[PDB]
Amino acid sequence: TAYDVILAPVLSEKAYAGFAEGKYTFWVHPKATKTEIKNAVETAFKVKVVKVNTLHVRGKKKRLGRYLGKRPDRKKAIVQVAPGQKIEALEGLI
Amino acid sequence: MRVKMHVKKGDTVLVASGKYKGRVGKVKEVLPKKYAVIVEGVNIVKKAVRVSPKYPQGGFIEKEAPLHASKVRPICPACGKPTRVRKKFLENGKKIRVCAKCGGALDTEE
Amino acid sequence: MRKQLEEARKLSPVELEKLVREKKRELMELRFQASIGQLSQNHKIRDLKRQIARLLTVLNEKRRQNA
Amino acid sequence: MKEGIHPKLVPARIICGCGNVIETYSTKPEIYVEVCSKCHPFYTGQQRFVDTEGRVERFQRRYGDSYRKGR
RNA sequence: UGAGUAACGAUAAAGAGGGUGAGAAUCCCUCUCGCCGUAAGCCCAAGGGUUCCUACGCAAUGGUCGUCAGCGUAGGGUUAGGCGGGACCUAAGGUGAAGCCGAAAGGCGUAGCCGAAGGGCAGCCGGUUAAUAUUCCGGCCCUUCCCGCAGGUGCGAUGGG
RNA sequence: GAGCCGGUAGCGGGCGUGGAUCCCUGGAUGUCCGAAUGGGGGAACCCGGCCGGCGGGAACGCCGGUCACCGCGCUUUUGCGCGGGGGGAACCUGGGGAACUGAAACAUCUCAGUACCCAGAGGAGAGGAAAGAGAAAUCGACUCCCUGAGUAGCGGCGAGCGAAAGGGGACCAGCCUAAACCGUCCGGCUUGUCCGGGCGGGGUCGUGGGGCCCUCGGACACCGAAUCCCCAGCCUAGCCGAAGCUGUUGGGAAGCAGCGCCAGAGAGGGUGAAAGCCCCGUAGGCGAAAGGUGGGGGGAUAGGUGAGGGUACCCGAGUACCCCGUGGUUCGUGGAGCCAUGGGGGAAUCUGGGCGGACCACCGCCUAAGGCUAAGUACUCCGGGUGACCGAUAGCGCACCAGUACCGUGAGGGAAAGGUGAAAAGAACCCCGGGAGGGGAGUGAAAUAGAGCCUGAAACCGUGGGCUUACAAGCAGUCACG
Repeated sequence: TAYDVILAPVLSEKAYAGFAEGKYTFWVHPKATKTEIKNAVETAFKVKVVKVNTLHVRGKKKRLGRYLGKRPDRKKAIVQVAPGQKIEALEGLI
Repeated sequence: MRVKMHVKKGDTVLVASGKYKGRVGKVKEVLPKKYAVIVEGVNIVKKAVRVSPKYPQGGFIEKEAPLHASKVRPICPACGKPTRVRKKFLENGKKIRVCAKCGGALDTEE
Repeated sequence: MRKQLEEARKLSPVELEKLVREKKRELMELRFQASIGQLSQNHKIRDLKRQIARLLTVLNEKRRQNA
Repeated sequence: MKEGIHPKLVPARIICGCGNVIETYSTKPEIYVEVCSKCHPFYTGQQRFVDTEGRVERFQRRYGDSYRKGR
């Protein structure tokens, strides 16, 4: 319901490298506007938004055996703000 | 055997079994009846790993499925279930007067 | 919690209409769990979502009380 | 709808059949016209007051014109 | 059933060492041949929707094994101020306020719009990734446009030229 | 009523008789889509306005509302309320309109206004207040039945198709509009008096109404949505509810035994092998509450009607009649009724004008040309029930992760396969070996029932054995002797 959150963290080696600079890997809503992607990270999450890139992606690879299946809708969005902070609370597993 | 079922976790001897001499049940369950006479296990050789107890043929097995309880032990074995004395407001308890006159009641028991 | 709704029954406007936002956030926290905690939390995530609805609802349904 | 009388209708089902007759006379010849066809009326209008078409349809117009003229 | 005979998608031919692994003429490395080379090259655009990358997997399928594999188990992973297209355009064609017609569904089409390698329309090199990339980083670069400022100004409709 | 967090068993937990599940009813957001509606456009894409709201104000996006399109209602201030429009298995009515086949040809005929296509329709439709009818000097909506003969009927009198009256019975209701005629108020008109707007009266019913006069009227008929309420019933959930043990073989028993009961409920299905009384919320009977819906019953609502006589006259589509054209109705012109409409012409008010029976008469009936009309058959996609109807290559083609895969560009067509077994306790370890697999175990009453599995044959492939067979011609083989 028009709520702020739009995303979940992504986990690449590069994402792990993402914090060396501040790129930010997020599974996201399949229709988020960059600005939302701006503001969401903003008042919901508190930065000076800078640099964004984003990826729609159709789902990848599965079976069960007796019938057929392929992975459902998915999407990515990436970003890095100037100050060099935030999400340091959120990189924590690696 | 649907959303409606039968006996509570209960206390009851049974008959045909090769075990007869029952009493407390353990845990009644859904469409497959599923409850425990707390008599007769088997083994199941629960693999081998220590996540299992390490040298299995495990010991707790209690799923003698069919309904067959000689229900409840108030002072009687098997009975029909009549219904309820009620009296007090929204009371039922479908307390069984059949020979013995009890519901295996929530008051006295489970 | 027998009475999850009562305070929710109580709140009348934005004070909730904002509170929910934070209260939403409390569940925003719950997606962070790719593998940070995710233990007993699996309930903690669950019906905490449910209240939100009512928070929608009561807003809605008191906006129905409103109209 | 279109080409009815406008007040009413002439879009008739049209069946066409005949041959040759020879009957009150004596002998009888052959003919038969087990077939279908078409058969229909006429367009044209005039005026209400000021700047006007009309349209409507054929035979009634000989009556038809005056009614509006009678308003 | 005929048949282990026919067949094996090309007459453009590799060898051997070394390893690997339960088990290798086919698999990984070395070496030497061979052949392309006016393509069996690199590149984009239709095609299609996964491989590609890593580990284990061997019965499956690969027309043979096959520790290999475009096959499997799951995970991995490409985002554009300017690359292409869309927020511009419009031919035929299509569309359809009108307008005028059909047994009935229909007919056409004025005006405008829809619809391309057409047209108009804002850059480029190197670098590092397992994988992508002129959109990631570096350098350089110009961008329609907004506000705020200066300055000048006759300005203002896709109306007519 | 109290254990659960779909099919799926794991995997990590929880919430719980201070109802959660589960069902039932109204809730409230319901992405995108599609008649499709802000605007286009390759369905699941996109591009805005016009308001108010977030983002760092606006330059950039999000929010919610509103942004056709017809046709009407009219409020004839650029618009308002209000109308539809989409389908949907069948369903019928219109409108449309097909052959071969049948004629052992076949063009007339036929099948047949079928099939199909649209249009429309509502849960029914359509018809339905008599210019009947046919023959008593009738009857009085109709349709549905069956009868009414398939006679009476029609034609290349070929094959055919095929009534109605009557009779029985089903349900068994009928009323609204134009009448300058008057009033009315209103519009135009223009000097009033033509037409047009509403309102009254009438607006019929079967020959009456319109008007003047006289007796007149002193009220019952209930609604064919007249209106609402009430018994109103499904919906849903339900609750009962009777009552055997003991013994016994037995892999397992409710079978055998013995002794017992039950009952307005010995239907059925189930529990390890056959239960009237173990279970099945089995049927006897009873619920249910507020809703969400409605015939019977009931009431009030009764709009809407609810006297004869007098004078003559102003009254159901101007267009019916006729002619040539085709249509139907059993009716393809035969003389050709009727209703239909094709064109063509063209009259009038109950002194009518049509009828029935070519045509005339005469006889008698009927009073046409603006509409809604129930309940009555039909239909069964949905629900429920039912079973000399069906068993897994029968039954829809389909019985459970299908009309989905597959194939066919698309139009389409159109798969195969059910059951292990008391439950899984579905096989721990043991060893061969890469692994699968196989053996032991032990599991289990049966694993030669262990997952391509109840039980499993058919040919077809083997061995193990038995018997014979290497100098003979023979479908086969049968008989005779060894």
